Amino acid sequence: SANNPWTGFQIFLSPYYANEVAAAAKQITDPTLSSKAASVANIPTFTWLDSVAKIPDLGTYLASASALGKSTGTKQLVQIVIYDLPDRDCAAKASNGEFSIANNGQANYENYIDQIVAQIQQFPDVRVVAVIEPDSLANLVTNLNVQKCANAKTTYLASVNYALTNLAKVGVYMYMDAGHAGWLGWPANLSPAAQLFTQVWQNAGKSPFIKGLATNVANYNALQAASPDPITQGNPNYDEIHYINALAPLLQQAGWDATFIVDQGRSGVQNIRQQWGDWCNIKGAGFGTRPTTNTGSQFIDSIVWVKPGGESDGTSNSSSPRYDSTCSLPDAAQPAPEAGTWFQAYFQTLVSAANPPL
Ligand SMILES: OC[C@@H]1[C@@H](O[C@@H]2O[C@H](CO)[C@@H](O)[C@H](O)[C@H]2O)[C@H](O)[C@@H](O)c2nccn21
Repeated sequence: SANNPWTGFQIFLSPYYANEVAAAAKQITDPTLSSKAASVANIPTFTWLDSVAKIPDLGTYLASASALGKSTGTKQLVQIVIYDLPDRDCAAKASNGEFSIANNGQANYENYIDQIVAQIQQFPDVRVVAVIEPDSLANLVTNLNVQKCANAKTTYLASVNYALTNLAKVGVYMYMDAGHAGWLGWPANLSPAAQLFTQVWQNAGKSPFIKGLATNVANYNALQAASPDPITQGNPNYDEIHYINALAPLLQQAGWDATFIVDQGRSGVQNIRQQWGDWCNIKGAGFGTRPTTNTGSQFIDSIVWVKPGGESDGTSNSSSPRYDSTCSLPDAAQPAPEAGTWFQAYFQTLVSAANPPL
């Protein structure tokens, strides 16, 4: 499209990830691996607003970015993830969150959005790009036989709509989560997905700040695979570029010339899964292609790092109420801590296995 949100801006580096990375690096014993690990803090990532507790820090990021831009002659861009739906993670347990549909969840979510909007409104000289609710709308394509997802459908749609409609009022550039090639990229899922995303876009008023979709968030697929990963058998869309090439024209035909961003933060190492659905702390992953607007596709505004490598996908402790057995598979690194918390050995492997090398 004409307007790529990243062009003309410097990305504000996540202080949250920088603090995790600095602490992680100083414990890595080899001087060279440690210096490579420390350098990860200079790679732009998305910072997740996975609870109301993260909102005050958003305010600090915006104010720090504003001052950094003034100090360096630049316009700054802050990258955030909106990730606090009620009944969050309807198809599994590892990422269940603080709000529930049964306890005023939609209303609580509105207030979460209102607090975020109130921060963003105070810093108009900082641009914000937001990924909207990973692992939400994609469940309403394929997972409606999951009763928790079926019962969450109206709330997910209403809450995502509230986020889109009200973040647009403060000029936030938005990419809605859209799963990955092995989820919505199956040919038969493309049209239902396009129909849903178009309905969501319509309900939110077709705002131009709603730029498009984010794919591969927290996943491990290639953008452009050298050869199909054997987990992809049966699906001609074996990587993210095939998925996006197939979905984007459907959105165009439906009236929305959407563009895309693609997570590659844990995509450096391919062919490390037994089943494509495997997702939890996949063993041996490496940091992938660095964020860039040189994407190789008309449809893709940026390669990005959305899931911050080193933060766990889920606990492997079967006593936890957030335990998903996907996290004890032979392709899951174990033992692993609760989703979102730091997993030091996994981070060190991501550094060691980075491709391209750090
Ligand atoms: O992608 C959204 C979440 C994600 O955890 C989420 O990661 C975020 C970034 O580290 C954290 O802020 C969250 O606390 C955590 O729940 C998992 O990494 C992924 O495997 C998954 N599967 C279902 C939900 N989720």
